[PDB]
Amino acid sequence: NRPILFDIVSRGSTADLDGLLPFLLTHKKRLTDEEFREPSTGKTCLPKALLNLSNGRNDTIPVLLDIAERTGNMREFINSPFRDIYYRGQTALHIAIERRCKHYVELLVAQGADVHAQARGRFFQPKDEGGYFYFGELPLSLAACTNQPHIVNYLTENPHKKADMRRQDSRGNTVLHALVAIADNTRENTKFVTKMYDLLLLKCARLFPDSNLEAVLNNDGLSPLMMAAKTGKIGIFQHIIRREVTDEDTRHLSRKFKDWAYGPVYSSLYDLSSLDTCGEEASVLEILVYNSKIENRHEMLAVEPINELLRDKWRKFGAVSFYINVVSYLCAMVIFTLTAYVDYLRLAGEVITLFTGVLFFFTNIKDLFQLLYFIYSVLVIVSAALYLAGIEAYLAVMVFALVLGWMNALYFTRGLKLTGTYSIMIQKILFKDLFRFLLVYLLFMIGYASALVSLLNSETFSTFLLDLFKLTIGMGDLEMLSSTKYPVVFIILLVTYIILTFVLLLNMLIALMGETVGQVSKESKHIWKLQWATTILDIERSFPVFLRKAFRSGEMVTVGKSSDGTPDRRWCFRVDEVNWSHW
Amino acid sequence: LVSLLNSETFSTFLLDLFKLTIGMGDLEMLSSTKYPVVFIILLVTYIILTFVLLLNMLIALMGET
Amino acid sequence: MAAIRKKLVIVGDGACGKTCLLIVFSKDQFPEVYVPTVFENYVADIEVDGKQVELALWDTAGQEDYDRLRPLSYPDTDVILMCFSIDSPDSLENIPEKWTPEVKHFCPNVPIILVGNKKDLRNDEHTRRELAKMKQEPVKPEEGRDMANRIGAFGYMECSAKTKDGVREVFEMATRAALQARRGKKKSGC
Ligand SMILES: Nc1nc2c(ncn2[C@@H]2O[C@H](COP(=O)(O)OP(=O)(O)O)[C@@H](O)[C@H]2O)c(=O)[nH]1
Ligand SMILES: [Mg+2]
Repeated sequence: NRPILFDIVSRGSTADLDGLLPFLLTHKKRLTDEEFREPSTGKTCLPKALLNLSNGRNDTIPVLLDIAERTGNMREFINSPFRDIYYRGQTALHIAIERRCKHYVELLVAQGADVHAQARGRFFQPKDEGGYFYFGELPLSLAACTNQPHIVNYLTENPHKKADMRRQDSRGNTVLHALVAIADNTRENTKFVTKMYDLLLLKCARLFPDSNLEAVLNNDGLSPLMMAAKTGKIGIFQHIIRREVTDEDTRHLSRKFKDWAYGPVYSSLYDLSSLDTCGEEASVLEILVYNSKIENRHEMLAVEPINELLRDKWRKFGAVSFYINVVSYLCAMVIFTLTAYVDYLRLAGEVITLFTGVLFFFTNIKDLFQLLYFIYSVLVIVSAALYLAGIEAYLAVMVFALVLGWMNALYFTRGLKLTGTYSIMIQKILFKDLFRFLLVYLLFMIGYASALVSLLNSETFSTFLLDLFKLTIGMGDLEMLSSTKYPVVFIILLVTYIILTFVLLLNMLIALMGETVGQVSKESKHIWKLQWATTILDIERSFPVFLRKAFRSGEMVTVGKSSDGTPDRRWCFRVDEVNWSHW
Repeated sequence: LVSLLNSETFSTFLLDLFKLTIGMGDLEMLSSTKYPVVFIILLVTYIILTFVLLLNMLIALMGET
Repeated sequence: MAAIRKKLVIVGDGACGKTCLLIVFSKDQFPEVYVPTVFENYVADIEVDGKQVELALWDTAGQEDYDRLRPLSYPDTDVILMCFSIDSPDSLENIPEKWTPEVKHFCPNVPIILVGNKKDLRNDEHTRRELAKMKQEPVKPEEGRDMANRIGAFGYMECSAKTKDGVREVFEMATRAALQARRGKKKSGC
């Protein structure tokens, strides 16, 4: 019976299988029948045999294959997938590869086993989706992921049925995508992954001269380099960016060339294909600092061709055009300041004030703490309706908005290098500590106001509250105290309340420097570059294609004669480095 | 604040506002205001903003500078 | 270039030729002696318009114990051939009644091709006499056309496993429908 066969397969004893074929032929049963398969997952005999091995050797496999060929169900026998959601789609070849049995992998390949079978069960998804191990759901990608080069070589060089390296799964990821996915920042992992990546790329180049594997994209539309940048896998991204290959036939696949040297000074070209602004395709630099959500983002800018690109951009826009954007808000602030205040000219400027607010809102909607700026734009609107009405409350709206504008000036300070750290520190304090401290203090103050009211024994509370604020200033006299049923208790409390409000706020400053600014102090320089980078990117985004094309960084270079014969002309950005060591 | 009150009228307000920062001076401006209800919150808010930004300077000075 | 894998599944009443229809498509040889209850784990190569597609053909039967396991063949389905028999009118009316709700329940937003098999038997004297015994007639093409529009069918064709008539075109349209990636989403949440 099925349990007996499963136990026999578990032991590995070929002798116990004797007589199986006569039984099956007499009963006209198949090894793929439901009875023999395990109902829970559809598991067949061969997976059970593969999962158990004695010193990596199981003698039942050839007998199982022989009887499966005898009955004539070998195709169904080897292609039978698991149907459980947990292990959906798994086949014998997946187990054979996972167990590092080269000879068994070769045997299964020789016996017509499907080589493009997918395993899309929930156990094979990424961590985010609840799965445990993700490798691309292909046997070739599985072999590549688990550091098994011989199996990859065999699968790609077998005579019976080769496995196209370009094959894509349901997600659209190719083998390179999976390699990027499983990589991490640990040194050994990055080393092995890089070696596997280079071997795979060269093999694909030899097999497919016309095509370029990295060009292939997934359903989401990511190239391996772009995904590596997004997900934060630093090592593989750095290796992909500085790929250099000596082989002449595959020279076009590498990125960083070396043009000339004059002794201790070298000048090496780099490749900005899919790495620069004003390009229709997504930019790696842009996605690295727009939707990265990577904890290693700060270290991704240290790469040679990445860091310098921003300085070259800095010359064009950074240091010369920040003035203009700053000045625009200064002029808008003046136009608004004229509000409170040549009747015709004054009215024209008054119209210009509403126009400037509307322009700020129009560019705000296009761009979408810009929610603060959104609040400013929101507040502008009500004034026009109430001004047409003649209502008297439009002034309050204008007050809120005006103070918001002068406060927005701080955002302009942030862009400049000198004030870049101070502005960000002020904002962080206003958001992390200051916000929570104010939130708590407001409720505490309201409750203590109620306590003071009780001691005095809505309007009676309003007078007390306003005069208590004056008391905090100290200008106001103690009118409340005189009209109190029990001042003796209140007097100590009133001093105590002031101490508690102040001392908790005094602690905030101590809390801010270490608890909140402790991490800011260390990473401020990295954050400032990020802040500078985001500001630089927005300037280029605003300019139209013609304006962007005016200042495409780097110089076009014909790296060398291509296979077609027309030299490959990447847009390259030269990098100059000198090094006395070596020759 | 001048707009809320609704050159010399600004000079009086400015000098008395400096006195207000000291606290010795009385709130003469507030009495002569078209819309004090909005101003009252703002006047406190303005003082907080001036001081808290200056309070941050001390934190900024020790570490950043 | 690089073959794309599309999953095709066939659902229909028994004895309407689903297994035979796939079998003729697979080896182009009518089995005159032995027909398995199900034809599984086969992938066929087809090219329609400049694209090479590997079509994985699943098969569903419900004679005995297969109905319990039928649902777990629906996931990750790319295209469906809902099949019935032209020489058996009883098959048609059950499609809207029972077959459709199960297909929609387990796998919605999937293309469906409604097909009627064995066009030869509608003109056969034996089948015509048998249906006339109950005051019935073979499923008319007009009824099939009306049904296809009624239940949102992608296309309606007719097959003949014995004569190998229209099989290539039917599966050709099946994969053509499969290659379309639906239309985004409807009434998606925010
Ligand atoms: N004469 C004739 N018989 C057919 C044809 N196609 C199918 N059949 C018969 O239909 C019977 C069962 O069809 P089958 O493949 O089992 O359909 P299934 O039960 O849905 O899988 C077979 O025994 C065939 O003889 C055909 O084109 N001509
Ligand atoms: Mg059948």
